[PDB]
Amino acid sequence: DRINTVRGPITISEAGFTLTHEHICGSSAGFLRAWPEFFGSRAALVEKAVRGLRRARAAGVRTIVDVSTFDIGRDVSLLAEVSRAADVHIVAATGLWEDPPLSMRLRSVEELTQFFLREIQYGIEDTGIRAGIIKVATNGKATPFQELVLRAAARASLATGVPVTTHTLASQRDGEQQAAIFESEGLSPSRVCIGHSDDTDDLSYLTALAARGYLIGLDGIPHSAIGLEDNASASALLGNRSWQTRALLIKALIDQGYMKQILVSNDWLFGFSSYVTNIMDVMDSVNPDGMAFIPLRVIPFLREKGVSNETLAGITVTNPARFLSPTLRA
Amino acid sequence: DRINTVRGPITISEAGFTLTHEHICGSSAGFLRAWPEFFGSRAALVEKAVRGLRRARAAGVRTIVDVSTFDIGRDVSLLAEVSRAADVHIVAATGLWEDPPLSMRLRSVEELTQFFLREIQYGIEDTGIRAGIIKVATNGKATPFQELVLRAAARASLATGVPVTTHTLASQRDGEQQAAIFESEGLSPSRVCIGHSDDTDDLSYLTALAARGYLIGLDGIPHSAIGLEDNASASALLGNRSWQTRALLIKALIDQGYMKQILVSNDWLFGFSSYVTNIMDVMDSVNPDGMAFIPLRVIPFLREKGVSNETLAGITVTNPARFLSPTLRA
Ligand SMILES: CCC1(C)CCCCC1
Ligand SMILES: CCC1(C)CCCCC1
Ligand SMILES: OC1(O)C=CCC=C1
Ligand SMILES: OC1(O)C=CCC=C1
Ligand SMILES: [Zn+2]
Ligand SMILES: [Zn+2]
Ligand SMILES: [Zn+2]
Ligand SMILES: [Zn+2]
Repeated sequence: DRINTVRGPITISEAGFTLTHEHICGSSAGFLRAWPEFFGSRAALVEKAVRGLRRARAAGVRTIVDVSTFDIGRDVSLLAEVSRAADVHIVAATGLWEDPPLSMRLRSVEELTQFFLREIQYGIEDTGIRAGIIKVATNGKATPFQELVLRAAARASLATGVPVTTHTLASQRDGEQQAAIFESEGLSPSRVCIGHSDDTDDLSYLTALAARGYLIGLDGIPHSAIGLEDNASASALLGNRSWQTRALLIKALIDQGYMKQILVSNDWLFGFSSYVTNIMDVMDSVNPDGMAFIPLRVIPFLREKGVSNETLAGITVTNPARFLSPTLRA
Repeated sequence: DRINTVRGPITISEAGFTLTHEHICGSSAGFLRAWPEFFGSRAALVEKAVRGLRRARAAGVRTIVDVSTFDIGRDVSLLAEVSRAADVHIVAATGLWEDPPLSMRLRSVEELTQFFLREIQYGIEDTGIRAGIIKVATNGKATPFQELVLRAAARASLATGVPVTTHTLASQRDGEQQAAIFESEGLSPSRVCIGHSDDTDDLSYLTALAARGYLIGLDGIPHSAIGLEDNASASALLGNRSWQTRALLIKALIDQGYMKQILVSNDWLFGFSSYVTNIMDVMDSVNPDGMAFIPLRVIPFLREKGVSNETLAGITVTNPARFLSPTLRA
């Protein structure tokens, strides 16, 4: 009946329109503290994030789930500052992404479970802010350590009811192996979102996940390098499929009976240090709406394609609330 | 005429007996903040470090160089606390070790130079504490990013006079490639210590470095897994050569005319999270003297083998002061 945010517990009704996969800043552990000038300044990053979240709020967004883990350089004090200034709830994450340092990579499944439970049940470092979601990652076949991370995420979710959300290399159908590992630990698919699923057009893969009960994260809708002439790094990151192609996967899954299992987001950021320099400028030129892209551009697009207002409100309000509200079976 | 420590500038005379390659805690960026229970508690780690440094001080140590970089999880506030409580000077490091995160690995040589200069000239994150040494690393042939790190370290040293110290895989003769890269940037070998050089018995490699003017870091004297029955992880980390074999390399280089180029240390730690769990307990059982091993065991051993007190005072007092005092040519 309560979801943990960076400003404390909120009721399910208070979450409202929720973007389920976003980042204030995509970075690395300790990086913002040690080199704030990379972002201009910490204050410039804060100001940019507050302006972006205020524009998202004006477009109807009420909550974002920041799926930055320890190794994305999640700074919950930064999230709290931006959340207060913008009047947008922010749910923080535990888990591990694709860049864990040695002190994480050498840990056992039991040790990792203790760490994820610390961040859900006690607090993130000394802040008392508790995570409301567990983020994990693979890029193709899981490494041995990533198998431990997936298992520890399942154990933390089974103890607390907090859901799991994943990064995939969708072209390698990673959700299949992720699901197998989660289910081997006894985790309900209703507690799991297989993310970056809009990176693929393979309906057999997407429906195989949805048929088992997984939530499907169509979370990078504005990610596209179409019309970026000869930018190899942006093309590799964003892909060559249009935002319309990605958005039509929302309609595709609705038409197959999976409206209650779709989660939609932008996978946007206000700073981004874990990729090439100036990538944030390139991304902002592609999508000047930032996190407001979903309500301002995707929702009207889907309405014109015949999707109802009621169905889209279910996807953007009802589904995130059911996903985020702690439970063992949703 | 001044060396930066975690408590401010000290004179060259104040450095005294100096251990040139040590760690308060071998960790990862942000790890101690996010999971202090891994070490029991932060307070337990502090107490262990203070007791260890007090025993080292009683044995004659006056300064240690903590060569923990950003990616070793260097916490300069922790170093300052331990330094004040133990009455032992601590020099902090900038640079990058073998575990840089994506936000570092994607940077250019110019960006890395700015970061190293920030930590030498301005301060480490918001503390105002300035680094007195630059630490870099290879493990075999340098990766493309490690080549950039080595070049940026050379540029930072050329601008400031602060020396460079290295991690090597000594069996692969890494010092040869490190030297070639440093010299391509114009760095004087007198500003560089090639570390972990006691990991090898190859006198042709060691004398080739010393003949060019490099300082030779015989920095892991107590590291040995001899007498550890069937501990594969400790054997892989510590090696099967005795501490006496390592210590005799000090005499070997003295006998070849290189007494002024030898730097000696323990490469000890009080916490260690970047390796297998409980490694600190294994290491403490091998060497209960910790950082006091050099003065309590190595110095008397070398005296019995015929090395003079004057020569050993030159190695432990004069050489570190010449190395650490900022200059372009020492
Ligand atoms: C029948 C699928 C549906 C028209 C339901 C109402 C929202 C839009 C999709
Ligand atoms: C001649 C080498 C030397 C005996 C000099 C004094 C210190 C010990 C070594
Ligand atoms: O994996 C990601 O969602 C994280 C940050 C950026 C881009 C992609
Ligand atoms: O490379 C090292 O010196 C760092 C920490 C530990 C062990 C070795
Ligand atoms: Zn991702
Ligand atoms: Zn993301
Ligand atoms: Zn090393
Ligand atoms: Zn070391």
